[PDB]
Amino acid sequence: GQLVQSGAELKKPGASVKISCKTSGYRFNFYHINWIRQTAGRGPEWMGWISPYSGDKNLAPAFQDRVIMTTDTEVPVTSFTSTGAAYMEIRNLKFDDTGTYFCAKGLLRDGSSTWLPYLWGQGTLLTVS
Amino acid sequence: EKLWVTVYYGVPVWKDAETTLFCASDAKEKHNVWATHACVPTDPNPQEVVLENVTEHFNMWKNNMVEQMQTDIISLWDQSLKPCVKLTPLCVTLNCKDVNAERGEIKNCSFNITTELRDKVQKVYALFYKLDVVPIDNNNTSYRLISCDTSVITQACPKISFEPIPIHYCAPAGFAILKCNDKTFNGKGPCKNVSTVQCTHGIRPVVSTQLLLNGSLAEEEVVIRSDNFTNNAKTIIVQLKESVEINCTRPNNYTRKSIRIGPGRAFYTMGEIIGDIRQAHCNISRAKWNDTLKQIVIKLREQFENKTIVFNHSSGGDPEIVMHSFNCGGEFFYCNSTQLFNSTWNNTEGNTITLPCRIKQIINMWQRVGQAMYAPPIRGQIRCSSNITGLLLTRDENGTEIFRPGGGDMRDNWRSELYKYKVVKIEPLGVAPTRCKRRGFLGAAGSTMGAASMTLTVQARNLLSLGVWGIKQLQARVLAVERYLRDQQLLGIWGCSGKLICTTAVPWNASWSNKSLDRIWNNMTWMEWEREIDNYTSEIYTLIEESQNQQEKNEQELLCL
Amino acid sequence: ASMTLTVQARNLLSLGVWGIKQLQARVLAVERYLRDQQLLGIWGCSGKLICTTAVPWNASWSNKSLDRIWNNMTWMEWEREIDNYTSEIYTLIEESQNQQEK
Amino acid sequence: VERYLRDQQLLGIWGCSGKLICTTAVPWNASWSNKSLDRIWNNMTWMEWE
Amino acid sequence: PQEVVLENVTEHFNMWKNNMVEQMQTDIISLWDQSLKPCVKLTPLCVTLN
Amino acid sequence: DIQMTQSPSSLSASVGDTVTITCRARHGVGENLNWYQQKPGKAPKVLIYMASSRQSGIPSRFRGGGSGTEFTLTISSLQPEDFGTYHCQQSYSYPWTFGQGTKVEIK
Amino acid sequence: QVQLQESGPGLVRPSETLSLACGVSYGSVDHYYWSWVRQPPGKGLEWIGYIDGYDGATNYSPSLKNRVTITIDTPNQFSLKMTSVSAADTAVYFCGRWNLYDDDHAYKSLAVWGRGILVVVSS
Ligand SMILES: *[C@@H]1O[C@H](CO)[C@@H](O[C@@H]2O[C@H](CO)[C@@H](O[C@@H]3O[C@H](CO)[C@@H](O)[C@H](O[C@H]4O[C@H](CO)[C@@H](O)[C@H](O)[C@@H]4O[C@H]4O[C@H](CO)[C@@H](O)[C@H](O)[C@@H]4O)[C@@H]3O)[C@H](O)[C@H]2NC(C)=O)[C@H](O)[C@H]1NC(C)=O
Ligand SMILES: *[C@@H]1O[C@H](CO)[C@@H](O[C@@H]2O[C@H](CO)[C@@H](O[C@@H]3O[C@H](CO[C@H]4O[C@H](CO)[C@@H](O)[C@H](O)[C@@H]4O)[C@@H](O)[C@H](O[C@H]4O[C@H](CO)[C@@H](O)[C@H](O)[C@@H]4O)[C@@H]3O)[C@H](O)[C@H]2NC(C)=O)[C@H](O)[C@H]1NC(C)=O
Ligand SMILES: *[C@@H]1O[C@H](CO[C@@H]2O[C@@H](C)[C@@H](O)[C@@H](O)[C@@H]2O)[C@@H](O[C@@H]2O[C@H](CO)[C@@H](O)[C@H](O)[C@H]2NC(C)=O)[C@H](O)[C@H]1NC(C)=O
Ligand SMILES: *[C@@H]1O[C@H](CO)[C@@H](O[C@@H]2O[C@H](CO)[C@@H](O)[C@H](O)[C@H]2NC(C)=O)[C@H](O)[C@H]1NC(C)=O
Ligand SMILES: *[C@@H]1O[C@H](CO)[C@@H](O[C@@H]2O[C@H](CO)[C@@H](O)[C@H](O)[C@H]2NC(C)=O)[C@H](O)[C@H]1NC(C)=O
Ligand SMILES: *[C@@H]1O[C@H](CO)[C@@H](O)[C@H](O)[C@H]1NC(C)=O
Ligand SMILES: *[C@@H]1O[C@H](CO)[C@@H](O)[C@H](O)[C@H]1NC(C)=O
Ligand SMILES: *[C@@H]1O[C@H](CO)[C@@H](O)[C@H](O)[C@H]1NC(C)=O
Ligand SMILES: *[C@@H]1O[C@H](CO)[C@@H](O)[C@H](O)[C@H]1NC(C)=O
Ligand SMILES: *[C@@H]1O[C@H](CO)[C@@H](O)[C@H](O)[C@H]1NC(C)=O
Ligand SMILES: *[C@@H]1O[C@H](CO)[C@@H](O)[C@H](O)[C@H]1NC(C)=O
Ligand SMILES: *[C@@H]1O[C@H](CO)[C@@H](O)[C@H](O)[C@H]1NC(C)=O
Ligand SMILES: *[C@@H]1O[C@H](CO)[C@@H](O)[C@H](O)[C@H]1NC(C)=O
Ligand SMILES: *[C@@H]1O[C@H](CO)[C@@H](O)[C@H](O)[C@H]1NC(C)=O
Ligand SMILES: *[C@@H]1O[C@H](CO)[C@@H](O)[C@H](O)[C@H]1NC(C)=O
Ligand SMILES: *[C@@H]1O[C@H](CO)[C@@H](O)[C@H](O)[C@H]1NC(C)=O
Ligand SMILES: *[C@@H]1O[C@H](CO)[C@@H](O)[C@H](O)[C@H]1NC(C)=O
Ligand SMILES: *[C@@H]1O[C@H](CO)[C@@H](O)[C@H](O)[C@H]1NC(C)=O
Repeated sequence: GQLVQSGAELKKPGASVKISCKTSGYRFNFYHINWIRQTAGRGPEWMGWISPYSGDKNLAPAFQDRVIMTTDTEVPVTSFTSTGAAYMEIRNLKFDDTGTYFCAKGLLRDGSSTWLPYLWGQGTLLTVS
Repeated sequence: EKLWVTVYYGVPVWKDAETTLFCASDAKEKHNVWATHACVPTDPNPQEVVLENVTEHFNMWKNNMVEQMQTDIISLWDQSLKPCVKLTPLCVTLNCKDVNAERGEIKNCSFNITTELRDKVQKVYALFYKLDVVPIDNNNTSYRLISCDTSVITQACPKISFEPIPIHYCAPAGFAILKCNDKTFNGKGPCKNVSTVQCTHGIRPVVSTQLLLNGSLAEEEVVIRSDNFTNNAKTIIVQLKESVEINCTRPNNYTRKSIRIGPGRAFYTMGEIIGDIRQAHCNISRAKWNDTLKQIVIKLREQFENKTIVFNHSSGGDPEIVMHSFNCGGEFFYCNSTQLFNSTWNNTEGNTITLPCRIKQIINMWQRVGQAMYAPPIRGQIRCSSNITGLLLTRDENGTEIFRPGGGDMRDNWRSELYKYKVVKIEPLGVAPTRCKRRGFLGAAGSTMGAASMTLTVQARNLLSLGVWGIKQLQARVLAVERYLRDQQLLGIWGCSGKLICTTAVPWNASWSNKSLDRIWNNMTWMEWEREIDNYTSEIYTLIEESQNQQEKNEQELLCL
Repeated sequence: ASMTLTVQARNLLSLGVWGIKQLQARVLAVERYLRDQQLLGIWGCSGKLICTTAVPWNASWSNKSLDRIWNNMTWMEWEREIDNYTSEIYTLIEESQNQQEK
Repeated sequence: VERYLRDQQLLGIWGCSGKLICTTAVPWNASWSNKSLDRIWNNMTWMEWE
Repeated sequence: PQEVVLENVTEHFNMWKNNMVEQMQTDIISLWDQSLKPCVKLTPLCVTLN
Repeated sequence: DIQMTQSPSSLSASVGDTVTITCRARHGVGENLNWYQQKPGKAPKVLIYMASSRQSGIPSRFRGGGSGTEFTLTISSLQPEDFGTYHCQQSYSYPWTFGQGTKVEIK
Repeated sequence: QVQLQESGPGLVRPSETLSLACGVSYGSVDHYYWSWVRQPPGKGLEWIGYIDGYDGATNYSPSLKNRVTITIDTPNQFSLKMTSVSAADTAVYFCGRWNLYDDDHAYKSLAVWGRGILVVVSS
């Protein structure tokens, strides 16, 4: 499995950005896509969970207004593998939002720990200035 | 932490398989060529269970239902024709004269028929089509039946109707039929929206060449299907978005006469033609045909690069091979189909395309020799008014691709309807580790192993348990019973016959799968699990037989003492 | 009558006009027996002549005491009285018992 | 198939569907065979007994 | 022949709707046709007799 | 006239392997396709009759089949004696045309 | 075993008639389809035509029907007469026996072949 993110971007304060995350090597609709922020000045903190199967969303209270998550449908390549993508639109960038955003494939289809991220991407740098 | 083997019966896992399917229809006719008494009534409830989280690999070009349908279609035709008069004496030389109107198309032939009664040799006159009589000598007034020299011609019983009636194929016990619901499914590859059905939708067994009639329309656009597609040697099946109305007519009326052959049997032929001689022909709207080719060319351009597309007609030859064929009304029509595939697209001869047609009575059907059918003359004007629904194209060098009307054999029409169906064998026995020692059918097939065992009952409830077709169905039932009993004997030797989930006391070997239970009961589906340990299945089962049982049976014998 | 279930149980088993008809009759008898055994196996009664399930009796099926059921009535009369409700009872047995007990 | 199911039916009714050796509650009647267990088990073959 | 008399059993019979009659008639016709089928067909005898 | 093609037009294989030659019709012929083996400088002899029916005297190594327009000839356990040009012929309808032929060289 | 042998001129002019005979050794012209098939060098084979040994009935490929006549001469020999033979007609000509009776090994395949006579059209 592999998670691929778009390249780094420089944005002015007040601008919005939409960060894509493409998937391959596993079934896109079987696992959650987890968006997590690596804060340059504070450390990692959670942004949100999106389920491509049903569209269910779970945003952290801090980001309930800031984050809009969408997904496309999967396109199968084999019986156990498909490719796909998910998108996260972040509004109202401030200087405090500079950092690296990661997407990750969810650990399990069932069980108490389905939500946890397991296969992480490389991370996309967002610079605000 | 120590894990134990558990046997689950009714596991929603399947393998590709080739079997014999059941025939179902809407009971609503009698004396139909399709012998509807050999098929059962359908269930008004279509079933149709959507398989969530299941993507399956469909291949219309390897679909055994097509071969089964072709075999059944041939069998029904042979069964329908078997109890009919054979034209044994009609091999005599025929003295023919042309009928003056179709100049020379219909011949007035005088001939001498002997009978089994042998009261007299009788001289009769009859009308035949040019395609049925072959000149047997340099003399231009001697002719013989086209099929006489190779076989005895069997006359179709006039009571037999050739009208196509929808036929549904239904899964036998032990198997399931999957249907691909992807709107743009190309006939080969993964399908992401798969449902399980008991019976297919109705299939009209329309026998035609080059152009598909009636059938079903594409949901969104014209779809062009083939196997390798780059290979010239593949049939290209074009399913249209919208049908094109084709109005075929046989304007001649004729009259029908009976010439007795023997007790209770007669040859039915044409007597005198009433009215003018007018050519049989088909009318296809020109603008609609324009749109059909425009859409087909657009779809062809997407796969063959932006090359020039040329549609050519067939070469000259026997009309049964190179001309369009259909049989509406109980008459057999052959049309030229050359005013349709004569255009260059690269990148007004009226508003109606009128194709000439010819009528033939001796048909060598199903691409066979040694057998032939004589269609008795119908006595009226024959109207068709059918829907053209899809084309069969073939491909044959200065930057131009040449396409021609054509096809393989009748199986190419069945694929046109059967491209979305697959037949699979269900393998209800699965084995998995657990912690302790001693919706609908396939609804959880795409779900994880956990929460999919709670529906094993369904796979256990459903799925299990002098004519030639009757004997073949009897063999199918015996094989299904034997299969069920093989599963029950496997559970017996394992001591599992009394319940769906049987817990054993043989430890799980980490060499089979060195994974935690969360990695097994969650995350994976039953198919993925059965595949993961497929290479060890025969080993695992042996230990289930050898562990616990045998050792346990011996232990059981000494507990009384 | 419930003490003679085995007597009836033992009689469920055992190319011309008669050959094929006899073969069809034998296969159909096998299918009938196997279907009953499959229903019992789902219910978990395949090894039992009489088995008690977890499904309570609904008074709407028959508002009668056991003396009103086990005496006076024949098995024919009993099957007639609950014929219109028979399909409901089987559903509950599959819906409950093993489906949850497992 | 018919023979296998007849044997399985007989074992199912007796109460012996899962066993090769099955013990019942029916006492042995001396009128069937008035012999000690050693005279039977260590002398006769299964065919002579049957 | 077995023959077990059923105590306390009264059963409605109707000889005029008995499927056994239709089946026996079908079987007798089928057997007669199968028996006569592999025999001589007298087709050459449709001649005038003096 | 029904036009016939064949593929590959040039084939080679070592002794003991298994090879397939595919004969293709423009129009379906049912099962009425014959297969022949031609030795250089000699007339051909027939190997397979109605698509799958093998001639007596030809070992079971020669198998074949198919229906409609696409037919195959399979030669198992290829021998030095199998060197030559293979041909396919339609008997369904007149003229009984032939394919261009496949040359099989043994290495 | 029936054996066949082609006989005739090896060289024919571009404008004259080609005449090939096919003799039968251990047999005669029985009620089978006796036929001729052409094989140009480097090409596959094409049917010329056949004559049914039962009667005088013949059949020829439509593209050659107006130039080739196949007849039976002696009870043990039949022949192909092809008029107006062109340079393109240089080929190996084979005669043979085509089986049509189903109950034999061959149902429909040229079963008996001759040895083949190579005919060159030249001046
Ligand atoms: C008891 O045992 C003895 C010892 O084995 C038996 O003897 C064998 O008999 C068989 C039968 O003839 C014989 O096999 C033939 O050997 C010939 C050797 O030259 C082969 O030429 C011949 O092949 C032809 O016939 C086969 C059978 O039809 C075909 O499969 C094969 O393709 C050949 O067919 C050609 O000829 C037929 C003629 O009918 C023709 O239709 C075809 O078109 C084709 O032209 C056989 O293989 C063995 O050789 C004998 N063995 C020995 C050691 O001599 C004996 O037959 C047995 N006793 C009895 C009473 O049956
Ligand atoms: C097709 O495949 C997808 C995944 O590939 C399946 O979707 C998953 O479905 C499961 C079951 O619904 C989801 O599991 C989660 O279960 C939680 C509680 O149950 C689990 O945990 C308890 C205790 O921890 C265990 O006892 C129990 O056995 C389970 O392990 C829920 O609380 C979760 O709730 C979340 O989703 C629901 C859905 O509406 C929301 O209402 C909640 O707010 C919350 O967001 C959850 O249901 C699993 O997370 C799903 N995965 C994905 C990626 O969506 C489909 O079910 C499957 N289709 C079919 C037909 O089986
Ligand atoms: C849960 O499954 C995913 C998906 O892969 C499945 O499980 C694998 C163990 C293997 O059996 C695959 O065929 C299955 O499809 C596992 O995560 C990765 O999955 C890819 C395939 O998509 C596989 O090639 C990688 O090696 C796996 N990588 C890692 C680092 O594990 C995952 O591990 C499975 N188990 C969990 C989450 O517990
Ligand atoms: C997947 O296929 C199912 C059919 O099995 C589709 O569900 C049908 O959708 C149509 C939409 O008009 C409804 O009328 C049917 O009643 C539905 N049938 C069932 C059984 O649910 C489903 O929409 C398809 N999904 C896709 C293509 O994404
Ligand atoms: C076909 O030929 C038969 C006989 O050759 C024609 O029948 C004749 O029809 C005329 C009509 O006036 C009668 O007078 C004759 O007595 C008939 N002769 C016989 C022998 O029946 C018949 O009409 C011709 N039919 C067609 C369509 O040309
Ligand atoms: C019978 O018909 C044939 C075919 O036309 C003819 O050759 C023959 O002379 C006729 N015989 C009589 C007696 O009419
Ligand atoms: C043909 O198309 C018309 C379009 O209105 C439709 O009503 C008709 O039912 C179709 N007929 C068949 C046989 O599909
Ligand atoms: C398709 O045809 C080409 C023709 O060259 C061939 O090379 C290729 O292998 C074929 N592919 C398949 C999948 O049959
Ligand atoms: C056939 O008969 C019908 C009867 O209505 C008539 O209208 C029609 O014109 C006739 N056919 C010809 C070719 O005259
Ligand atoms: C077909 O079109 C022609 C155009 O001349 C017309 O005369 C004929 O009647 C039409 N046929 C039918 C069956 O509508
Ligand atoms: C075909 O006939 C129908 C009536 O049966 C008519 O409505 C339609 O317009 C005709 N179409 C053509 C193309 O002649
Ligand atoms: C194929 O099309 C070309 C023109 O592109 C034409 O000359 C040729 O005759 C056509 N083929 C046939 C068999 O008519
Ligand atoms: C189809 O019609 C064209 C009109 O020119 C004609 O040349 C051709 O021979 C016809 N084909 C057949 C097979 O009748
Ligand atoms: C193809 O169409 C053109 C234009 O109408 C016409 O001249 C030509 O004869 C047609 N070809 C055939 C084979 O009918
Ligand atoms: C489409 O049909 C119309 C009918 O008038 C005609 O003028 C036009 O040339 C045709 N075009 C094509 C591309 O076939
Ligand atoms: C099982 O066998 C298949 C070939 O049938 C092979 O590809 C696969 O790797 C094998 N798996 C194991 C675990 O040995
Ligand atoms: C006994 O059966 C009869 C049958 O008519 C019924 O009327 C009566 O109420 C029944 N008695 C009991 C106790 O169920
Ligand atoms: C036919 O039988 C009659 C006696 O009824 C006899 O007179 C006559 O000669 C017979 N015919 C022949 C041809 O022998």
